[PDB]
This record gives sequence, C-alpha cells and structure tokens, in this order.
Amino acid sequence: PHRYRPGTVALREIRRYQKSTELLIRKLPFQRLVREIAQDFKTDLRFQSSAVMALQEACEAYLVGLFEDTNLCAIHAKRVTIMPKDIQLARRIRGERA
Amino acid sequence: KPHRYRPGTVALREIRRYQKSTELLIRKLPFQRLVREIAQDFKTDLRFQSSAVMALQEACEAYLVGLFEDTNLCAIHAKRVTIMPKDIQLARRIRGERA
Amino acid sequence: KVLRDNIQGITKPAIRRLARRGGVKRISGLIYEETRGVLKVFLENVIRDAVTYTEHAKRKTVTAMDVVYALKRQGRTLYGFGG
Amino acid sequence: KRHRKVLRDNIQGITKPAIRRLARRGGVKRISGLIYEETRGVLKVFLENVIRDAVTYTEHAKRKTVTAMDVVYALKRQGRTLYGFGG
Amino acid sequence: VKSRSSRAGLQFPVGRVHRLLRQGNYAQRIGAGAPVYLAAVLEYLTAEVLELAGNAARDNKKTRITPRHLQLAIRNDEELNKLLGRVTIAQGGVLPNIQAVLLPK
Amino acid sequence: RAKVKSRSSRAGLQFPVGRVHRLLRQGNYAQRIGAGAPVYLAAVLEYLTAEVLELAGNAARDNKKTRITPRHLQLAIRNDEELNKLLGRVTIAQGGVLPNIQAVLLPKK
Amino acid sequence: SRKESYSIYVYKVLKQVHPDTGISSKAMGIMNSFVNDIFERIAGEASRLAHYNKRSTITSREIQTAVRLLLPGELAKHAVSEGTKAVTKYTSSK
Amino acid sequence: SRKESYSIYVYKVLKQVHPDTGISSKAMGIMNSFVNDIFERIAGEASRLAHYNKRSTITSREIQTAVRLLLPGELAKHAVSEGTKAVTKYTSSK
DNA sequence: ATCAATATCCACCTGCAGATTCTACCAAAAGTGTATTTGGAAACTGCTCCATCAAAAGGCATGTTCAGCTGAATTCAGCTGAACATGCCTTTTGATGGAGCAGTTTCCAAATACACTTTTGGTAGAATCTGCAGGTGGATATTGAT
DNA sequence: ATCAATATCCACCTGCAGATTCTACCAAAAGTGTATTTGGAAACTGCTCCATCAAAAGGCATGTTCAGCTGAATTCAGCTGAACATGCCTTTTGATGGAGCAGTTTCCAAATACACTTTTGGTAGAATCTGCAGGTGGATATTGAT
Ligand SMILES: [Cl-]
Ligand SMILES: [Cl-]
Ligand SMILES: [Cl-]
Ligand SMILES: [Cl-]
Ligand SMILES: [Cl-]
Ligand SMILES: [Mn+2]
Ligand SMILES: [Mn+2]
Ligand SMILES: [Mn+2]
Ligand SMILES: [Mn+2]
Repeated sequence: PHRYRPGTVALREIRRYQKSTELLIRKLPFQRLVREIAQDFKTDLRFQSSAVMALQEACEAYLVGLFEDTNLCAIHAKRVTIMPKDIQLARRIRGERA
Repeated sequence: KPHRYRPGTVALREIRRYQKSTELLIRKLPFQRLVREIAQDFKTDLRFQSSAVMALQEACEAYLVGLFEDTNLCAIHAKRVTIMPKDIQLARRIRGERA
Repeated sequence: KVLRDNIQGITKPAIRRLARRGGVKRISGLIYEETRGVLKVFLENVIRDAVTYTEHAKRKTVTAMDVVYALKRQGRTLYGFGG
Repeated sequence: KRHRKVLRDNIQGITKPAIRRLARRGGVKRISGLIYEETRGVLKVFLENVIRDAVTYTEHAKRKTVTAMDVVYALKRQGRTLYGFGG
Repeated sequence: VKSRSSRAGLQFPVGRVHRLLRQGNYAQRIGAGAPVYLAAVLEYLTAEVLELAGNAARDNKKTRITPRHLQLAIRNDEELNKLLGRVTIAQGGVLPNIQAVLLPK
Repeated sequence: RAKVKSRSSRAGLQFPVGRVHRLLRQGNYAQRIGAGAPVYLAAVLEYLTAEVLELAGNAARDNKKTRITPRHLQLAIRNDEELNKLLGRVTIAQGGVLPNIQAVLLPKK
Repeated sequence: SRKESYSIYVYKVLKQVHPDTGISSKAMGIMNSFVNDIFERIAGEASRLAHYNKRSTITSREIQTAVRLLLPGELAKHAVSEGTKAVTKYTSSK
Repeated sequence: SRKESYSIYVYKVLKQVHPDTGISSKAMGIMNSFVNDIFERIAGEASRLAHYNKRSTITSREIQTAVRLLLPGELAKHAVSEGTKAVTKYTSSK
C-alpha cells in the first residue's frame, strides 16, 4: 500500500478550501438547527429561503474568521494544533468573553 | 548584611499598589508636550483646553493599560510570564487594530 | 440509536473543513465540541435580535432584512442581502 | 512675536518607569526590554489617530482650540467612548 | 399646572426628554409615551447603577461616590459590565486582578 | 420656457443626485439638506463604486473568468489595503478568504 | 451660560436608594455621560426601527423594542417593567 | 411597487471603468449593499457633525468633513476631490 | 522552625477644598384651541414558503495503524529585576495680557412649500452568452527505497 | 538530491442551460416655476480661559552593579489525531399544491403638530457646611535570611 504522511493532506486540504468559496456546513442540518434556535425565542416562526442562507453566510464567515485568529494563538505557544484553550483566548481578546 | 527582597516580589507588590489607585501614571507635562507636538504636526497654531488634554491622557492610559492585560494574557498563554513585543502584536492583531 | 440535537447535525468533518479555510493544519478532538458551543452562541443572540425585528414588525416570517439589520446590530455587517 | 520652542521628539518623555507603571496596573509581572519602544510605538499611533479626528472636529467647527468635546466626539467615533468630560 | 414627570411618578424630566427627541431627528414625529417610557428607562438605570455603586462607596468606608466606586460597580456587576464594556470611566481604575500563574507558589 | 437637464449630469455624474437628495431628506439626518450635499455625496458614492469596480475587475480577469463574482470583489477589497479598513468589519457574501497559510505549517525542503 | 444637565435628577434618585450617601462632582459628571450615552443609543436604535418599518413616528413601542434590543437580560427586563407602565400611570390620569 | 436599486448606476460606472467587463447578479448584490452602507456612514457622520455645532442644515461642507473622518488616507482625498469637482461643475449650471 | 527587616494596615487628627444649601431672575414646560396626517381596521389578493414525496449521491461515521507532536524534564547563558546614588525637571502657585469664544443683532442667500410637466428607472417577457460541468491527458509533487 | 511509481494537478477543448443582457412600455419620481420663510454668515464686542513665565523644591528618573531566576534550547516517551478504505444513510434535488400571510388600497378617528400665553422648575453665583486626603506613629503581617 502507499500514501501520504500526516499533515500533508491537511495542507492539500487547506489550499483547497481557501481556494473555494462554497458553503461548508450542510444546508438542512443548519436549517433544522436555525429554526430550532428560532422557535425557542418566538413560536410559530417561518423563514425566507434567502434569510437562511443569510444566516449560514454570517456564521461560516464568523467561524472561519474565528480563526485565522486563534491558529495565530496556537502558533503563539510554539504549537501547531488548535485547542479549546486557544479559542477562548481568541474570544477573550476580541471582547466576546472577559 | 543588608538586603531586602527577591526578584519578582516587589513586581506583584506594585501591581497591587497601582490596581488599587486611580491616579494617572504618565507625567503631565511630558504628556502635554507630546500631545501638542502631534497636534501641531497635524494642523499648526492650535490651542487646547486643559480639559481636553486630560481627556486625552485619561483615554490613553485607559487604552494602553487595557492592552497590557490583553498582552499579559498572551504572554501567559505561551507559558511565558514576561510580556514581549511578540505578545503586543498578537493582542492588537486579534483586537483587529491593524498594528 | 441516533437521537441527537441538530447541533450535532453539524457533522464533524464539516464542522471543520472550515478550519482549513481558516488556515489550520491540525485540530484537537475537544475542539469540535468547544466549537459547536461557539457556533450556537453566535447565532443564538443574532436570531434573538433578528426576531425582535420580526416581532416589532408584527410579522410571523423572518426575512433576510431582519437578519441583516441584526448582523449590523452585532457589528457583523453583511453585504449581499439588502444592506 | 514670541515663538517657541520647537517641539520635537517628545515621545521619549513617556518614560520607561511610567511605561512600567501602566503595565503593572495592567497586571504584568515582568517585562521584556523591547517592550518599552514597542509601547511608545503603539501609544503614538493611538494618540495620532485620536488627535487627527479631534482636530478635524475642531476645524470643521472653525475654532482654533481643540475642546474636550472634540476629543470625546473623536474618541467615541473610535468606539472608545469616554465618560467624565461632557458626553 | 401639573408636570408630566410627576404625573407619571418619575424623577426624570419627561418634558425635556421629549424635547431632546426633537434634535436627534430620530424621526419626523414623537409619540407622547416615548418621552415618558424612555425617561423612565433612564431613571431606572441611573438608579440601578447608583445602588451598586453606593454599596462599593460604603464598603470603602466613604460617604461620597467617587468615579472609582462607579467603576467597581460597573465592572463587578456583570450585566452592567456588558452595557458599559466599550466605555471608559475617567478616574476609574481597574478591578484588582492578578493572574493565577503570576502569584508566588 | 427652459426644460430638463438632470442635476446629476449638471454635475457630470452617473449616480442619481436627485434620488440621493430624496434619500437624505427622508433619512432623518437633519432638518434641512443643502443642494450641494446630494451632489457631493453622489460623487463620493460613484467614485467609490468606481474604485472597487476597477480593482475587482482586475482581479476578475486575473482569475481568467470574464465577469465579476463576489469572489473577485473579495480578492479586490482584501488585497487592497485602503479598502480593507473601510470594509474591515464588513462581510462579503460568497467571497471566501484570500489564500493564506502560515509559514510554520509548510513542509521543510 | 445656561448649561443644563441631568445632575438634579441623579441627585434625586441618589437620595432615594442611599439616603445618607452623596456624590462627588467628578462622579456626578460620569453619571451624566452615562445618562446621555444610554439616551442616544436607545433613542437612535428606536429611530432606525421606525425607519425599517416605514413608519414616521417613534411610539413607546419603539422605545421598548429598542430597550429589548440594547439592554442585556434582566435589567432589560426590569426596564420594560419599570418602564411600560411609567406610561399607564401617565395614561390612567387625564 | 417594485423597490429601487443602485444597479444601473453601478453597471454604468462599471462599463466606464472596464468597458469590457460585466457583473454577476450577486456581485451586483454586494456592490449594492456597499453603496448603501457607505451612504449611511457618511450621512450619519455628517448628521452628527451638523448636530454638534448646533447648525440646522447639512451642507456639502458637512459631507466633506464626514469623508475626512471616515474614509482612510489617500482614498479620503480622491473622494474630497471628485466631490468638490462634481459640485462646482454643478453650480456652473448655466 | 526562629528572628530581623520592612511594608502594609489602620485608627485618630484637622483645616480646606469641594460639596450642600439657600435666594433671586429667565428660559422652558405646561395649558388651550385650532390645524393636519397617520397607522390602522376591514377587505383582498399574489407569492413565497411549508409540508410532503422519492430517487441516488456521494458524504459520514467507524475502525485501524503509525507518525509525529505535544508535554515534560534538565541545563544554562544571560537578561531583567531590585537597590542605590545622583541630579534633573516636573510640579506648584501665582501673576497677567490677550487671543478668541461666544453672545446678540442684522440682513441676505438659501432652502422649503406647493402645482404641474416631463423623464427615467424598473418589470416582465424576449434575445444573447459564458463559466460550468466534465473528459481527457501531460506535469508537479510526494514517498519509499537506492 | 535522483530513480521509479503511485497519486494529484492543471491547462487545453468544448457545447448548453441557466443566467445575463437586451428590448419594449408605464406610473412614479424628479425637475420646473412661482411663492414664502429662515438658518447662520458677517460684524462687532464682552469676557473667559489659555499661554507663558518664574521661582523653589523635592519627587522621580537615570545610569550603574550584581545575581537570580526566567526564556530557550535539547532530549524523548507516549499518546493523540491524521489518513483511508469501508459501508451504510442522511442530505440533495426537482417540482409541486395550497394555505398562509405579507403587501396595499381605501377610509376615518385618534393622535400630534403649530402658535401663543401663563406659570413654574432649573440654573447660576453667593452662603454655609464638613467629607476626607495626608500625616502621623503604633501593630500586624509578610518576607527572607540563619
Ligand atoms: Cl399594484
Ligand atoms: Cl492641622
Ligand atoms: Cl471655594
Ligand atoms: Cl472549469
Ligand atoms: Cl425651584
Ligand atoms: Mn513637528
Ligand atoms: Mn388654572
Ligand atoms: Mn450644499
Ligand atoms: Mn501540460
């Protein structure tokens, strides 16, 4: 059998998705998730098709951008692996949490 | 025959001293000159309300101090205990200030 | 025996294929849960502000403008949906 | 008819001990030697950007004195809203 | 003559608050409840930060509220933290806080 | 009797000076709107439209595609440094990120 | 000449919750800025609401959804409370 | 009935800066949101300018200071320019 | 574990600045009566948006193997903290001349308020096009063994 | 770095539906014309509030010495997470039917806008009070050395 050593598809994968522009969470898992989060605020809500992609767009953006910002924090600590410890530092500096 | 304290120990001692107070920490006339300089270099021949300088010095010290803890979190994140430029740049980059 | 909140419908590979667009070489196993947490907070308070917009307008359908006004409200201004 | 004296290089008046003092209040136990210049680096950008806006407020208003309001209006504009000076 | 502010059982000047809605050009027109409701919210809020602050005034063994106390108030109370996160309180100070790893041990 | 020249072309603009005026009156921005304000602004909006439009089209043809997608507009705005701040806290739908990998992550020889 | 403030009202509300506590002039200052800030945000957020809904007036309802939007959690909730019927006490007299 | 947009003006100016370049529908979408945002910021910042100085009207003079504050660097100045340039050309409406 | 060396706490004093109180003149609510729009309340559609519905596609979970990374542990050079002596410069205070707000008044230049006349900006069909969606086949990269 | 070999990329070509653009008419803006109203620019000018200035002092910065402990560097085991084939399933996709609602005209009652006229609450200096900052010296605690 022969193959690629750990980390290398990752780069191959990073360049692929940075190359693309497509949505990455899937639509109906999201939609389901969205309406659920919605119903819990006001019952009897329905949604514009457009208003859901609006939310996927905002989220995927937020999240991806959530880091480049920590990957910097993982790298800041002579590491190459992102850990929860890292995300929290990202959000704490941004001002999301303390 | 004579000594007092170990390294690091007054450091904390002053952290507690200044966190307890509210006084401005930059000196007044040095700040003002700098202000006047940056101003003059921006548009000549300006004057300033005593009021508007403190406005700036209060605002500044607030800004800088607030970054320092953000910095300190970055130093401690990297198993270090001393702040370095490497830290401040990470702080401002995440803040989004654009260093 | 798959009874599981749709937050977990945010499938694992898919959770972060994103991380790569985000520029990440490799990710901890804990990261996914922690992530699913942040995902949900983010869109919770957004839908909360979006919805009061839907509600102030005495409507029962959330429109993309409600989303947009709300994203802007949160300081996450989004172009391409009406403002 | 009395103009003086040139203001030049006043950034170094922000003394290392004072940079220290700000830093302690920020809760910092130990500081690299490079930190001080970097800081002065960051202070001066900050203070420029604010004073640039403060002053644009002063001139649009056709005054030749920067007032604290101008400062405040400018700080707020930066999203660093300051309480205790007129707004 | 009876003023609207006490007519609604408020300390805050409903009358003025109406007038101050005149220049934001917040809209063409101002409904008569708007200044009442709002002036109330302001009175409510000034009140709320005033107690939490006075507490810290009296923890500190002082009769008079300094901006300091107002800071201790705003920052230690967490819902008030958030409404005032991006605001700087002049002459305020920080909350006393040392990082765990920094303490000798 | 003297008839119509759109005020937008009296100012030599593509952007609708008239409309912008209507829009400033109806925004609650101040009690009165000077007659120069909407021209000036329309110019500024037309100018700014122009500026991101050329920088984007550049990146559009660079991508070997005939027209402009949101992709290109992103590549445009994020690669340009002066537009990056004007649009820093703004998110572009269907845009992507600029390709960017950290030095430290790459293979070694 | 003629500068006006909210400082009497703060002092009023100050004697209500801490009758034997007073307030420094620089602290009183800060309280004003607090009032004034809080004022536009609410008034502003209301302003664009009316505008999103193509209606020309700000009613108490706008001031409210405003409050709902901009205050966090429980002081948002004690506000609408303490607020919604500052307004009937007003509309129940005539 | 139908709403109104900036797409013709954008498409026009597009044909002028790149005669051989169209524009995708959602790219047109983005461009539309962009004008709008920028519109508000300027309009807002001027609105607030006008208001600090107790002046009742917004002139081109306010719109300019607005641009000065809110547009960055060199992009600020080609903006003040193309604006005062559009404005004199207008007042020469003979 | 004791003992010296500071430093931090903390209660009491006390004259002064900064707070609190008290009186008197004016801008600002409030009160009336008449003057104008609005935001529904009822009556009606178009259009999205929900609920199903059903074939297949790839996508996801799962389990296995190994690599490399992260976390720990040690050693060491050197950097940064604590202490001091030295001496500059900020801080204080108090005076003083003047530039420059700001407070008033006066009078255009400019904007708004209506009333009609044109013109354009935008729709819904009708007439053109290009990334794509996809099939190659030629190179670049990557990997394990020499 | 090269040799040979899976394994992945990447231009070169290409014909088509799904979009984009172009065409062909219609209310709704925008633009005019004539009529009024007004905000704020010029022109004094009263009066703060700024800019210097000086003197003396003592707080605080600077520069130097000395070592401790921090940051960084190497080594290394082990365990975590990447890589993949594998196999089953949730998601996609394509219309579709019908109720559900948003979108609007039309039409008045209620709510708010004007324009004055009293009437009163808020403000600005002057009149009293009186917290608390700063200076103490006495205690307790903390720190660091034997
Ligand atoms: Cl119709
Ligand atoms: Cl004494
Ligand atoms: Cl006094
Ligand atoms: Cl292709
Ligand atoms: Cl009174
Ligand atoms: Mn200079
Ligand atoms: Mn009466
Ligand atoms: Mn104008
Ligand atoms: Mn080739």
